[PDB]
Amino acid sequence: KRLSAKKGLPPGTLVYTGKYREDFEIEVMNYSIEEFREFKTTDVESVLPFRDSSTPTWINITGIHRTDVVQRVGEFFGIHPLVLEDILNVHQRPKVEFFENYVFIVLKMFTYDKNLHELESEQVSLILTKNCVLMFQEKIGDVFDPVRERIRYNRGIIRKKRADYLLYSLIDALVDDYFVLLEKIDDEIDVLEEEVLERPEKETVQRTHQLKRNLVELRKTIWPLREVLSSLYRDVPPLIEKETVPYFRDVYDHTIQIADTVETFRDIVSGLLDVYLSSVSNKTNEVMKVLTIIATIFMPLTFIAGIYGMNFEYMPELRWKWGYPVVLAVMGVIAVIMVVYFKKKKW
Amino acid sequence: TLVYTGKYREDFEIEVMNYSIEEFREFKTTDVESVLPFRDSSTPTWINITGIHRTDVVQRVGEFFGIHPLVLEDILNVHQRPKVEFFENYVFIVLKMFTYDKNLHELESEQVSLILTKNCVLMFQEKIGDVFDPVRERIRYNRGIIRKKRADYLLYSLIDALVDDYFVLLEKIDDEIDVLEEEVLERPEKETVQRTHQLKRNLVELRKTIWPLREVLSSLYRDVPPLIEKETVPYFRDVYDHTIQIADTVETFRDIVSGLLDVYLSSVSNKTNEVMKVLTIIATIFMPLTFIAGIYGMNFEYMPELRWKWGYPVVLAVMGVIAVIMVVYFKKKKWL
Amino acid sequence: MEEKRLSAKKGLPPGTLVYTGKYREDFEIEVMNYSIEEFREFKTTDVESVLPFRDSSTPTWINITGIHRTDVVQRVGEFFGIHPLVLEDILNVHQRPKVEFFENYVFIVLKMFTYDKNLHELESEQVSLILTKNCVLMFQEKIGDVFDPVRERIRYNRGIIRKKRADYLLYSLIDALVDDYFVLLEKIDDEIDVLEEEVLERPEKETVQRTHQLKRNLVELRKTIWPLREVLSSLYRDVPPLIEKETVPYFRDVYDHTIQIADTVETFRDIVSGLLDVYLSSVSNKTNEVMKVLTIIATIFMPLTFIAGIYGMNFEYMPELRWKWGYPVVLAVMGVIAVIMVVYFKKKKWL
Amino acid sequence: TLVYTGKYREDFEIEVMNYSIEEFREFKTTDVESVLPFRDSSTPTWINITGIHRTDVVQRVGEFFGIHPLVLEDILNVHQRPKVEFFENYVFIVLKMFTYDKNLHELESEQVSLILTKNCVLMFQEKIGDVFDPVRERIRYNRGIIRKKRADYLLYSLIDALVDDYFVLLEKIDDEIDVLEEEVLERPEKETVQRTHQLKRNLVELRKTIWPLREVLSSLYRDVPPLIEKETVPYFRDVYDHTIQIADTVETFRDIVSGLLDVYLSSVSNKTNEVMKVLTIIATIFMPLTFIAGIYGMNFEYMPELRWKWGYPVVLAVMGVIAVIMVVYFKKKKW
Amino acid sequence: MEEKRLSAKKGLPPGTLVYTGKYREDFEIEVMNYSIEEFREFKTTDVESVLPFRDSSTPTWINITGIHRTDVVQRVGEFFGIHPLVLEDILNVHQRPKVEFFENYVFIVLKMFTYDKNLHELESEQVSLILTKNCVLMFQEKIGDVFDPVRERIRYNRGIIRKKRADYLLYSLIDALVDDYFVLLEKIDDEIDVLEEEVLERPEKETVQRTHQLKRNLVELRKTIWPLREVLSSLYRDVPPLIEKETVPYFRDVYDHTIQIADTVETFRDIVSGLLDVYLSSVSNKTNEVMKVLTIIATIFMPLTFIAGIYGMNFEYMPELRWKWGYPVVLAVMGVIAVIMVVYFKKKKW
Amino acid sequence: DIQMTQSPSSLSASVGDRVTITCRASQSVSSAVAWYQQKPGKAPKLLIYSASSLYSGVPSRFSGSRSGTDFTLTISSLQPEDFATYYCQQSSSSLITFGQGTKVEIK
Amino acid sequence: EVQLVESGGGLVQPGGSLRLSCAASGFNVSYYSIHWVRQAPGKGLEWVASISSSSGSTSYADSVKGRFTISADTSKNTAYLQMNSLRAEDTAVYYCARSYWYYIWSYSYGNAMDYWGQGTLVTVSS
Ligand SMILES: [Mg+2]
Ligand SMILES: [Mg+2]
Ligand SMILES: [Mg+2]
Repeated sequence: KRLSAKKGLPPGTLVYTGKYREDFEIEVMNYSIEEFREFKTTDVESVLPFRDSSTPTWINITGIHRTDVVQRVGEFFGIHPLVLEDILNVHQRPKVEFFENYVFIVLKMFTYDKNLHELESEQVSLILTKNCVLMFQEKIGDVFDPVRERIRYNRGIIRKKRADYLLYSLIDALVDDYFVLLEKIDDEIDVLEEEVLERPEKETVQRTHQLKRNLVELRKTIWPLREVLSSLYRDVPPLIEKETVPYFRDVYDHTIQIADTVETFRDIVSGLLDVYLSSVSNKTNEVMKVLTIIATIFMPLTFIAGIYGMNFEYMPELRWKWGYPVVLAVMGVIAVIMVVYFKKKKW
Repeated sequence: TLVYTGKYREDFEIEVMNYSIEEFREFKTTDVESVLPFRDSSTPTWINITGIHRTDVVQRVGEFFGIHPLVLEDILNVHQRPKVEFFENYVFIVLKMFTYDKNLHELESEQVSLILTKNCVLMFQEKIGDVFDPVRERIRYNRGIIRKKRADYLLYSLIDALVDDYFVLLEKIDDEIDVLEEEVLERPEKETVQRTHQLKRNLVELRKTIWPLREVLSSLYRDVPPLIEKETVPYFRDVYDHTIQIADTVETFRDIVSGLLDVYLSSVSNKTNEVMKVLTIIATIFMPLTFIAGIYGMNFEYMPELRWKWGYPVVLAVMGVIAVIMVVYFKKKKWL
Repeated sequence: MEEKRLSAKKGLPPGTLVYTGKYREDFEIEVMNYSIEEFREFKTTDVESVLPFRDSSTPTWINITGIHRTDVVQRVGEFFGIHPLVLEDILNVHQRPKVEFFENYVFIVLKMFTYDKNLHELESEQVSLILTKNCVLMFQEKIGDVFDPVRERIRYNRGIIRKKRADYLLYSLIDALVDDYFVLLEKIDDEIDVLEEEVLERPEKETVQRTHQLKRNLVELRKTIWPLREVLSSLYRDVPPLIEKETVPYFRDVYDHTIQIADTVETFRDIVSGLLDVYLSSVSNKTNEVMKVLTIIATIFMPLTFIAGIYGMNFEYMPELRWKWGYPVVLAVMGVIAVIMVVYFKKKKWL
Repeated sequence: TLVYTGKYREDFEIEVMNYSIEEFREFKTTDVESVLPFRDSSTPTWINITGIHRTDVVQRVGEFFGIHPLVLEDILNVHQRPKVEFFENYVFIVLKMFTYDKNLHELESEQVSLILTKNCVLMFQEKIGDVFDPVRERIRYNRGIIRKKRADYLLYSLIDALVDDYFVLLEKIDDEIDVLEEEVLERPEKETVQRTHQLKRNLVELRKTIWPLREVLSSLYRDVPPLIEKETVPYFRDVYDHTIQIADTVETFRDIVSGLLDVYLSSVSNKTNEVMKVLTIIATIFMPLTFIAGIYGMNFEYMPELRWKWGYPVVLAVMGVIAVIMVVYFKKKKW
Repeated sequence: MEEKRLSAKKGLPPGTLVYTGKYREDFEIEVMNYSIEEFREFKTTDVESVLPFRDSSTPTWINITGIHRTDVVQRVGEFFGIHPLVLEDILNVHQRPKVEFFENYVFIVLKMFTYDKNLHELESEQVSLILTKNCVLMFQEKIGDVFDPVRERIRYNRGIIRKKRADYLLYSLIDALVDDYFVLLEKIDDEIDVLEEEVLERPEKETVQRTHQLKRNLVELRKTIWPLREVLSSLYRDVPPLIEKETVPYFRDVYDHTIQIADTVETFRDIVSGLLDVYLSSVSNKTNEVMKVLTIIATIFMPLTFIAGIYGMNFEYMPELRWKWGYPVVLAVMGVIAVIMVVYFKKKKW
Repeated sequence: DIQMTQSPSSLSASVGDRVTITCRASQSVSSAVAWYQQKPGKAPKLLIYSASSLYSGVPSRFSGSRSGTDFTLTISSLQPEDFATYYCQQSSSSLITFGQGTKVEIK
Repeated sequence: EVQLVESGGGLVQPGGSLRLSCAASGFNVSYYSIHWVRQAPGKGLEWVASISSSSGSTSYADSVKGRFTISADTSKNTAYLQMNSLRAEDTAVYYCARSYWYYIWSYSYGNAMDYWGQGTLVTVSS
């Protein structure tokens, strides 16, 4: 429901405002130029000895539902109360916080289901301290596997560089996930365009509104991402080293590009509803044209039948000279002279 | 100093608050002869002037402290935009407070302005009833860092309370947006336009209130006042961050509400189409049929409809089949 | 771009300067001479008692009201050595705000916007300024302006206007003119609220006409504001020799004010654009109600009329002699069909 | 080859107007060879060809004078816009005439091509009728300095005649706009919407034509070619100012007509509502009444209302009852 | 591929120029080392001839048309002393126009638009101008310029371009781009005119997407025009030492031209915005035509058939029955009703 | 040139009733029509210019309008000072012409 | 204050000549156009000639063109009408008027006559 920690104690609270508590696993990747080590353990204290190594390490804390373990981890690093409380709460806009000892970076994930057209987000945290990085995840499952594969089989220069290149690899993986998300959404926009052009229904308005809110949430999540990387580059925090800034320039440019792409998607979504309204109005015009043609053909014919069908004993047309075929012919002439009026003015 | 709008007139009260780790003080008065607690500077000073209905108290406290009578009309005038001033002997800031009524969609704007002298937070209200009581509760429970600071923390605390009130009020607006969204999507009605436009104009007024507040806090934070002790600048920046978050949320709310109205218009213009469908189907099916029924009512004398296995069921069957063929011709077009 | 020549128009003698406008009722010359200690002012009709203020030491404010007196304008421009093209631009009101920098004077074209509550008419009036070494020359059309506060400031030594030179007088005039736009843009606000209330209550054609007058007025306001902001920007970031360096921040403040002028006019524009769609929704709702009435009537009374015709045909063989002659039975069938149609309509919440 | 695009082929002739300080001497002939040798005359020569559809003569004339075949393509290219092209031995200008009709508001256009050469100017026209009769009067009767100046002054005089005709056309358009203003605002009429559409279309055509003429005149005086001479620059500059004065009025008229259309099209939805109200009122008060007639018009025996208390007046009074209740139902809720 | 999909630019090591454009087929260099009495032209496809003009005293105009070759731009940048973080700015097509001053040269980025009439779409070409020392380095992605008049004035003396230095050459190129923007605006005006006629007279289904494409093109055009004014202002208002101070009025005139362009774009945007709203009214009017037709016919005939039915229903002892003159009277009454309905409807209001 | 045909040639009316004098042009006179009032033995006085603009000092009772080519002068409440001769004058071209006049007398 | 005074009107033999002097006070004739309007006894007004003193532009009616002559004197602030080849049908009261230009459209200009002189009567008979 959000905005529950604001009322109460300003200095700090320790509560996890998430909906996932199923899993709790720990992943640690201690790596260097010539060493290779990985393990999976449920022990909280098992990761403490590995943090003291001068070689960079990547500690993953998936399913952050236990407040005690996060409090212990933050206490070992002397995590500031502001950062410690910002880790736990999920509904926090992406913002980078740099401190004397460490830098706090928080972003969001995204996954899309084709069937339900629903967008959901999961929050992840980036904390770079000493020579190690902390990973906090909302549940099991992530799209950060390219970094794991590059660590495992020694691809690229990530082996040689420090944990700063690891942080950049994580950011690059997140931006790749975002690009895949927008590529998927493009297909839905195209099929919606085809449908609205060639088959309007009552569902299309709800579809357009749901897609509009999906794009609004995506924009509200992507703009702070752009601000985060903008602050990460220009402010040049002490912890980030050299031979790294061009990478952050590239990722910043990519964020600007994805912002432009989502703006274009917004414009297309805006135009779809106008196209739909035009189609509906044209259909209404057609339906009234059909109704009017039928009515103008058939009302005078009914009048003609009624006039000579009255209860009058003094009708000459009653046995004038085979009057029924004559009046049939007159009605046919009336019908044809009215119908030839149409198809001249395109009705 | 006497001129002011002050749309609300009622009883006037004054509350003071002086606190420290060693000693605890709190007094209430209806008049401001108690000038001794002011200017002591030994411990932080908080006084809540609960009302501005009578201008004499404001004039006297201006006489005792820094006055600059050019801004006395401003602090008295409720109809003044949220701004900031950097006059000597204090700091002048203008803010606003909002209260939301779900039953009656009107947002009251009670102007609130704070002036802070040397180790004295002159805190001026407009009406009885505050959202500032988190700070008083914190002081009474004797928790937080309120005591140790040199009177530059209370301004941040009060602005944080105001921003938290803004958060809760935009949460309530979010709930209202959701309920009108479901109203427009599944159960539209006539006066929904009224609700949507009332929400839109409320959002416009909140934008006009909060937008200047963001650069007021920008000037306060980026251009630090000389009286700030610089120990908790990060909190004076978290306030600015919260303000920019509020501005973004207001913008997105305005967007959503702008979309809802056009969704409703599409709803009504498809209802028009359904009405037109029904009317055309009925008229086109039954008008040739009634024409045939009225032409076969031709009395005359010589009618060739006699016998031929009786013309009554022949004409009834041909009417039925022509109606059926018209219906199926409309079946391929999916009209009905 | 050009050599600043006369326009050589058709159907008009070559040396002719023509007042392009509608106001030919008022002519006055108000001179306002002031210094740090002294101060004087006088209304005048003849121009010759005003020319000796070209060469002076105190800052002088010469206010010529009524430019249909092209003779007065030409005489003033000739005495002050003003280019004839500048006088032609002074006499031409059909133009946007401008700023021209010359070797001896600056020429600023501005516009005043008096707005009337009844008839919702946006009225415009060109006001032209020439800043000479010690004199600011002002040309207007009618009586009435926005420069009374400045007049009071000279008359009572209020502010700081009397300590400074003609540059500050020009700044004060432009500042008052720009600040009146805030009065205009807060006047339009309550009218927008009234339109909103009316479109919530009473949809008519007069509301359409009012809303479209609002739209046209706001477009004209935008077309006037943007060149005004460009004029102020040029006055700011160009530093002409006639304007001293200590006057530049004031022009900066005027530019700042123009910013939110334009911002709030944009907000008013799109909110009234929203009022338009509210109107269309309401009128379409009313048409939906009436069309529901018509289609209910037709849906009930086309088939019953058809059945009446069928049982009212005249064939030699009839089903009359069965089912207790079926006339009440037929009527009951019609009633059942009508009731079924009515309940089906009520089933779909069809009003 | 040379192909003519227009739709005027009914007539053809050639008119020549030579003049000098001493005397003038004019021809109205039909043979291309007769008019051919005026190129080398020291006195100014004005050549007018009323028919350019005859591609043979317009092909023949350009070969002698020495004009590049692209201008030959353009002269018979009726569907064009005003343009000016400078060449070493000549300059090529294309202009448009305009014929308007008050009774039938259609803006007809004829294309004129001007070739200024040394001491000779060639005119190419589609149909009969032009705007240069005043120039003919000045040439014939020494009415100005047109006799004392060279061919550049003739080019001035002809372009000035064209812009004068444009001023007259503006006067007629102004009359039409004045009438239509009241005919649209005061009353709605079926003819008025089409009239406003036609006025907008004609103003669009005028706007598409006038600005190229402005650019042509600016090219004529601003960047001087050797043909024009320095003494003639002020004259072409005056014409350029006249073109400015025409263009401003065209823009103003376009804005006025656009406002008229905007008002008319803004006044549509409530009109739809009113027509629907009329139709619903008519149908509601008559379809049930027709049903009441038909139900007692059935061929059913043993019907109760044989003569029950004057059944026919009873039925008619019933008709009146439903009619009254239906009409008062609408008035209570105001349809 | 394309713009909606962003699979490119993802995996590439830095330190090497990367081409972000779409054209990789035309490479050409044309040099004009023009002076007060002579001008030298050398159409080349090799970098070697370009270099020796770095220290030339006379104005030089290097035009590298086709920047898909990394080594060419790399060599040119390091020979002319361009900072490494600027070469990719030349190689970045997606980013907006800008100017970045420097101690010994000025970096200017612009865009040039060509409008297709067969398919109403706006295309943009990246152009990068570097005014370093006494030469103007211009980079393009494809052949086809708006600077042909500048070339003609260099070859054929139609102005004072020869007798001035390289900053006047830069001004000439900027003015050429602005003039082409005016031409683009004229073509866009023609397109808006034909679209307005389409909307006003005959509404079809395919007009609405044309209107939105026009609006989107105008939005992109305005977004590109906005930084151009700022670039021109940065050029003349605070002239760096690389500008001779005798070219300030020229850039000031170009600035005025940009003001006019922005005004024209805003008016076009307003008209395009109104197009769809007036399209809806046009369709409603077309609907009202047949509305009125049906209304007239129904009002004529429903009362008439009502009267026909009431005088034609069958039960005994009709007071009107057994009257010989009833039929002509009935027909006269019906005709009177028809004609009064006709005069009330069609003659005076519909 | 241009002929201004001003009708009626004369008129008799009372005090208070609306007096309308019409003037028609040979060809298009684009709103360049002015109305004058002359009394016997006195120089003419200006009333209307641009066919709808009231000259300074003229009472509001006088009114003018154009509908294309024809022009009308209207006196809403005729008063004893209004009995005079009225002229329509065009200045569309440099050769400016008058109407023939219209004499307004007592009914 | 602004006034126009005419002089020179009198009795002249047919085929004669006389000059009319229009004395203008209260304004400068350079800034305004000056017109000559006549009125035959019992007949309506008729416009004769116009002078734009600063620019020298002169226009005449066909009934007097090539037979009359209008002129201006900036120094004396007066305008003249010269009447040659006089016919008996030129007898009338000759008024001097002052006119200003006003704006209708860009292409269209009109002028109206504000002030008049009391006029001079010219008789051409015997
Ligand atoms: Mg809409
Ligand atoms: Mg019947
Ligand atoms: Mg019957």
